Amino acid sequence: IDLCLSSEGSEVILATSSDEKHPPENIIDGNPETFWTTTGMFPQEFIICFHKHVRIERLVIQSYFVQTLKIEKSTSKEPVDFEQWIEKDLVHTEGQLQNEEIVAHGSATYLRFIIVSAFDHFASVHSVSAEGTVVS
Ligand SMILES: [Ca+2]
Ligand SMILES: [Sm+3]
Repeated sequence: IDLCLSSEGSEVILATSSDEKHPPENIIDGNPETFWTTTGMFPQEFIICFHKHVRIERLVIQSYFVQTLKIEKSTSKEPVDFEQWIEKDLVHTEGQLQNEEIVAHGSATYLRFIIVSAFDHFASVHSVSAEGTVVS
């Protein structure tokens, strides 16, 4: 949500899975029940392109079965030269989605989300939100 919303101009690109029933765009549509899901082996990933420069102060991720999540960021014109930012190990809760809040600051033009491992044969991402401001 927020900065990551497609309604704000952002877009999900270069996803490693493209299931017609669960497209990448589902990660940034502001709907908790639609999601992108993995279809192959790991690591799996996707990149969020802001199509502008932003300064992030908080990230919120809603997912399922994600075991280890790595978040990288770039400030380049193209999705290149990413640098490791956050590497989090999420917990699995029976019958519940994962809701993780990450308070960290960083400038970026793109964010790369890597599902390093999952608690099952697949993992899903319901939403990715970033709180912050756009820089001109
Ligand atoms: Ca969604
Ligand atoms: Sm670890």
